[PDB]
Amino acid sequence: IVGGYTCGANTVPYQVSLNSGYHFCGGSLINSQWVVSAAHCYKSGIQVRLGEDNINVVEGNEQFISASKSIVHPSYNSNTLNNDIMLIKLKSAASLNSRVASISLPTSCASAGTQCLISGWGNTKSSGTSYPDVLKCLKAPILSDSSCKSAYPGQITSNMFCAGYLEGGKDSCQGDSGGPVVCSGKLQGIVSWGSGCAQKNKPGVYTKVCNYVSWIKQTIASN
Ligand SMILES: NC1=NCc2ccccc21
Ligand SMILES: [Ca+2]
Repeated sequence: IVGGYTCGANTVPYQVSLNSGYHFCGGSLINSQWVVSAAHCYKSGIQVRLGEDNINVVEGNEQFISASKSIVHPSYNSNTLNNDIMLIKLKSAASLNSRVASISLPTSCASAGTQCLISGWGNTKSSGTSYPDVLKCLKAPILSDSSCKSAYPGQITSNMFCAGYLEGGKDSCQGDSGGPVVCSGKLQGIVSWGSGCAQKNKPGVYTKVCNYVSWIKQTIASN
């Protein structure tokens, strides 16, 4: 997250870190046994880490649970990033509490202008690299479809939305992929892609979770 703020320990209780020896992506806990992330985060050997604040320190509220299975969306295209969503099942259910909690799926798609909370452990620099270790947060509005398409001609599908600031300075970044965009207490987006980080006229692009609620629910119900 570039241009954000330190969230505060365990203030984003649905935020998970995906670890394969190291943090490589975020995710969102949507029930005691399932995490939503980005399809481009897929790999084998995933451990889901819940209750994290500093991802390099065991502070006392963590739960580390290996994945039993991953399900990439059947229509994910890794070239276009269309349908950049996957589900990860935990081998055992997390113990839910005030610091490890699921985030509701949306009932409706959120509109341009709605404020959202974007969070992650990704790079905090638009030039160069620095990783923050504690969770960073950014409040940002959803942008209109027309301004998203104008920013990224030929690249925005009906399964994507932009959020952030056309002036730049505040955005998600590498290492935030797969993490949450929460608006009005519902998971509306997944951190997906952008051209650089926090650059002018290149806002962040997010998977449009409301298009996937039926797939998520049906997949969980049978897996
Ligand atoms: N918003 C983003 N700009 C670059 C990037 C990489 C990975 C995830 C999100 C972004
Ligand atoms: Ca920790």
